[PDB]
Amino acid sequence: EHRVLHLRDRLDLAAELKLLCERGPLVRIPLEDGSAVHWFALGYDVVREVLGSEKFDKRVIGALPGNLLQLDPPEHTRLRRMVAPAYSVRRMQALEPRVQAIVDDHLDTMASTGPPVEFLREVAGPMAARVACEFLGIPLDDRGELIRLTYMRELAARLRRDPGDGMLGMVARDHGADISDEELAGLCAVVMNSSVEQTESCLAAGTLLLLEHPEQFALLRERPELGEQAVEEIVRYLSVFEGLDPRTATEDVEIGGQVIKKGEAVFCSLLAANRADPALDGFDITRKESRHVAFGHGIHHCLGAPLARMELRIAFTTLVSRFPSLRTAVPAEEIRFRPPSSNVFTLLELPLTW
Ligand code: HEM
Repeated sequence: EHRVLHLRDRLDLAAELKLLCERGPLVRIPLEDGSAVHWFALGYDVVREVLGSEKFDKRVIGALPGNLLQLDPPEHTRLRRMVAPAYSVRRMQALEPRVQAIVDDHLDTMASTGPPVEFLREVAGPMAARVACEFLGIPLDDRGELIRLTYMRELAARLRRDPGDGMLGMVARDHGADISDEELAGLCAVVMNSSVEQTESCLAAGTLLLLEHPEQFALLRERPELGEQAVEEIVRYLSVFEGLDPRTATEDVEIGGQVIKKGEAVFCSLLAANRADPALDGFDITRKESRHVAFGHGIHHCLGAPLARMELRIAFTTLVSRFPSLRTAVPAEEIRFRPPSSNVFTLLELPLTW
């Protein structure tokens, strides 16, 4: 439902979706059957206003333990507080060199296998999955099978008995009794499944985006210090996480000048908020600060953004440096993108040569 919020022209918005955004940053959508009233939050400020408000929950409208996205306060707060330290700046700094080496491992395989390569399946996917295992602290003997399968309750209970390194070891060590096997397995699942999906798509589609702007491909090679800026601009432009689960108002609340009634559901379009403003939409990695909501906002703000930002920075900076002659093996116009859907936005394959 609301398929219009996912209509794209390759990487850009479809004219049908652009026309919808012209109806204002907040659009009232009464269902034809009269069963409910829905809202589209299409603007940067409105999306942030909706997602920051405490007067919305994430009820199901007309469930896995450890899935933070399906919890509201106070239970959401309880679980997020236990896992949040795994993403501290000190955690990411200690992890960076090991992530760099994993990225280098996969670009080593790439340069040795020789061209061409299907970048999505053969590089981006394995890279994101391997970085995920390292962050989680998966034992090396389990990573091969854990990746192929994406068992979990079995893996979670065992690691919980003998806590090791990574996020799962930290949680089990500091909150052993407060988190169950199923909840710990759920934390690991979200990281290995949706998180990898979104990260691998940024790696692949982001590479294509850089290739379609060769002046910036080289610029990031000349000036690797733009990496952090480039990541923000890439996730903004891609918007692989296009739309969010509905937020239902728990009471009458005024948003963007209009009154959202209790019980009405609001659908935030990160795609539209990140891309609808033609002024300053061009892809430009020299932008020192991007206006985007690709990682969400509020209490549900992407808990893995620190890892995602670091992994993508390392991946893109090392890629342009080790493969300055990189190019699509087919005309970029022939790349296939997944048809509109609530699923993560991604291309179907990315054949590359160099
Ligand atoms: C390092 C890889 C990633 C990890 C570990 C990760 C972990 C999560 C977690 C734990 C949540 C739940 C937050 C909560 O409800 O409290 C989440 C939701 C989200 N993630 Fe991912 N994520 C990852 C890659 C991404 C990337 C690359 C993006 C950017 C497109 C992303 C955009 C989101 C957004 C926007 C939400 C919030 C959805 C909503 O508000 O309904 N994530 N992620």
